[PDB]
Amino acid sequence: SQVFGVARIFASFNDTFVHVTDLSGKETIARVTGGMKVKADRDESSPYAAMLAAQDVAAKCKEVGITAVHIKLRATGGTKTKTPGPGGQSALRALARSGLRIGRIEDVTPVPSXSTRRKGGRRGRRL
RNA sequence: AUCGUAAUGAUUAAUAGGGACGGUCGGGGGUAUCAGUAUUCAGUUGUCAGAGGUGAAAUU
Ligand SMILES: CC[C@H]1CN2CCc3cc(OC)c(OC)cc3[C@@H]2C[C@@H]1C[C@H]1NCCc2cc(O)c(OC)cc21
Ligand SMILES: [Mg+2]
Ligand SMILES: [Mg+2]
Repeated sequence: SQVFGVARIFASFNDTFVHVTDLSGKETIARVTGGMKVKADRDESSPYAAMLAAQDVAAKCKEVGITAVHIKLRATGGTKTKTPGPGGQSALRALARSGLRIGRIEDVTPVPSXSTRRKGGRRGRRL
């Protein structure tokens, strides 16, 4: 029936990666970031840039033959934030609204089982 | 020295303490040992123009 890729959406708070691979992830099909859609750094992670990135990703997927994708959303994780960035929701809605078919959705944010020391110092970053 | 007298001679066990013992109970300690993902670094792979960071930037 359908041909599945894997839409690996990495939504940090400074950028948004929309990366579609095969099932294994060893073959990259399309990787469009929110920074390729705007010329200002402050909105590289904007929902608008993520939507444009997703539309370009869907267009590239269609001409290669990918008709459906599984979703692996992730935040920065590690010692940094575990909540996904603002662009991951827009890239997901744009992908679903672009004619690509959606399979399983999962959050794959890296979470330590403890961890290393987090930047900022003992008193945190004072603002 | 022996013998005879005598009701012959030792206070409780403290909701003080100490000790023993019996099933436990603890992220109490020491010495080994076994996980976990994460971080970074490295090796292979895949694409292609940005990535990072910020209030905005810039160093990179
Ligand atoms: C860390 C040293 C200063 C440097 N200056 C330059 C001018 C400027 C202009 C802004 O607006 C154009 C702006 O955005 C807020 C931030 C700044 C920064 C703020 C900072 C003061 C800090 N101490 C208290 C106030 C405050 C508030 C914040 O939100 C905030 O976040 C980074 C930080 C702070
Ligand atoms: Mg303050
Ligand atoms: Mg007693």
